[PDB]
Amino acid sequence: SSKFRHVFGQPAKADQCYEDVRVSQTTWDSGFCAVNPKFMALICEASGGGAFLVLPLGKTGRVDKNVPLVCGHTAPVLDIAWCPHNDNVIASGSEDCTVMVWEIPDGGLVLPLREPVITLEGHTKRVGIVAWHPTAQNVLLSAGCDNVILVWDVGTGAAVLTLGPDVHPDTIYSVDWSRDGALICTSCRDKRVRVIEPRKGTVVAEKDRPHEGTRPVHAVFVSEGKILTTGFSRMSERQVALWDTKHLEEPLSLQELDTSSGVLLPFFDPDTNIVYLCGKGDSSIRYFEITSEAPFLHYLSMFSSKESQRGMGYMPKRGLEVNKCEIARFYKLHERKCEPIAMTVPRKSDLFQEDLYPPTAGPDPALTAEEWLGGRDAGPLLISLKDGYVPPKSR
Repeated sequence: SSKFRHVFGQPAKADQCYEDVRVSQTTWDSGFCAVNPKFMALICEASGGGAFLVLPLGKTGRVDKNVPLVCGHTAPVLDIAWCPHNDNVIASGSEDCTVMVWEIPDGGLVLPLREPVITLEGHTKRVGIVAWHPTAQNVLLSAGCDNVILVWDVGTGAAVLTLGPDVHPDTIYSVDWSRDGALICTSCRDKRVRVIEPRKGTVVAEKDRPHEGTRPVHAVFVSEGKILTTGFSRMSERQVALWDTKHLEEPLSLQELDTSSGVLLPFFDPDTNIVYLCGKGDSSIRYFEITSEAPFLHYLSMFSSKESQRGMGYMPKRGLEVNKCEIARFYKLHERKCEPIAMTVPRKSDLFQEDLYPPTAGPDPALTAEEWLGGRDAGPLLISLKDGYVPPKSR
């Protein structure tokens, strides 16, 4: 058995969830919840603009109806993402066509936050994808319904790269940065998954029609030289496929799951080679392991529940209870509640479990924006999760 075969989900008790939250009812295939070691954020239902909630992680229990929110946007927020290099900075993309970057005080909001640090204006339609660069300071990608990808230097406010509708002629379903941020992987409604070096726009690999169905495909980078997709058969059977980007003629493995209409969002953990799959409308979270042993993609198990998810966040490693063998933590949105679900490896030790917790991508950038734009690549600067290792301060 995999060392991860008996990984299991454990929902937090009511006193450790966040209750009575006005979760956004907008129909959109993003997570709607973004969390980091300091804060939980989720997108709110707002009828006169855009808003999302940010709370210190410790502020569990019922949320006051008059809680201060992050506002500024003039139409519904579609996507939120925390900066991997600063636990106080979050970006939001909105139906108002802007991306706004916010700084959150330690201790959380005292008053509504209405003015962002910077507003990034350039999309001409709603912005439903934001993604921070994993290794280069201040670099942020957005993709809008104008089918344009912009890359921004948030330190200057400038749009520094543009991939136009000649690159993605139809809706962009997903964009993922590679481990070192030297590439992006995009999945498009024109049924092509592209691996692109975004500084020059070079398409270095492309898979035409990874799935036969008419519903969306999402794609992520996984272990080196490999990508994973979720999609549908012609008859709407949901599927997960693992691909070798050097040999895209057929997948390394294609696995049929069930028959739903819900889009499965993949979450890949490089530290364990586990991929989790969760879709809006489902009550379950499936997980697989990726190995170099054929058939390469291996099913592990599934977390089951009685409640359908309306969104899902995912805690960075620095937020996990390493001493309790927690290897992931999901933040599940359902109805008016945000519910943490620990993913745990059943072990019993007082010692730091090195095999479960290799050094992990840390909060200090490996490159400046200008260094990266000038063509330098670098993997993330790694840190130890062991008690006693103090993470770098954010810039």
